[PDB]
Amino acid sequence: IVGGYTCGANTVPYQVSLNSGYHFCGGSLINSQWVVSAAHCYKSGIQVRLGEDNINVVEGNEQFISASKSIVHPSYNSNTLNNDIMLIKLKSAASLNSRVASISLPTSCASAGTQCLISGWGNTKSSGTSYPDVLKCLKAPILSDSSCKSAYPGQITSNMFCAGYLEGGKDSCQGDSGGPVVCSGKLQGIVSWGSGCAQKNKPGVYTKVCNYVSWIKQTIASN
Ligand SMILES: O=C(C1CCN(c2ccncc2)CC1)N1CCN(S(=O)(=O)c2ccc3cc(Cl)ccc3c2)CC1
Ligand SMILES: [Ca+2]
Repeated sequence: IVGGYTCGANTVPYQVSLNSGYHFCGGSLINSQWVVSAAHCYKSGIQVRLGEDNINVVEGNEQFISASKSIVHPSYNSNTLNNDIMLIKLKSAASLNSRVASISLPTSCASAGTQCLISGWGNTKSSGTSYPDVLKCLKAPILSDSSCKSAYPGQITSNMFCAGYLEGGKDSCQGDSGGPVVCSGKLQGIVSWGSGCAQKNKPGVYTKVCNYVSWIKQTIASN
């Protein structure tokens, strides 16, 4: 997260760190056995790390659970990043408590102007490299589809939305991918992509989770 702030330990209890020997993507715990992340975060041998703050120190509230099954969206297109969503079933159920909790799926789509909380252990530099060991947070409003489509001509589909600042300075970044974009307690987006981090007029693009609730529910119910 660029231009964000330190969230604080376990203040984003649904945030998960997808680990394959190291943190590579974020995710959101949607229930005790399921994590939602970006399909572009797909990897084999994903160990889901819950209750994380400092990803390099065992602080005592972590739950490291290996994935049993990964389900990338049937229409995920790695070229356009359309349908950039993936479900990860945990081998064993996460013990949900105050530091590790699920985030609610949206009942409706969030709109432009909606303020959201984006979190991740991604790069904090817009021009440079610095990865935080502790979870970073960023408050960013969902931008209007017009601003989004104008920033990314012909690249924004109905399953995407821009969130952030057109002035740049604040944005998701590498390593934040798959992370949650929660607005008013509901997971409305998944850190999907951007042309860079915190670039002027190039807001981050997120997977519009509200378009996948049916798929998410149906998938979970049958796996
Ligand atoms: O521009 C890109 C891709 C982004 C996706 N992209 C297309 C191409 C055509 N249509 C849709 C998307 C192809 C190029 N990247 C540069 C930025 N990097 S990044 O700095 O690692 C990164 C990763 C995830 C991000 C997520 C957000 Cl929400 C904002 C910035 C982000 C920046 C990722 C690849
Ligand atoms: Ca830790």
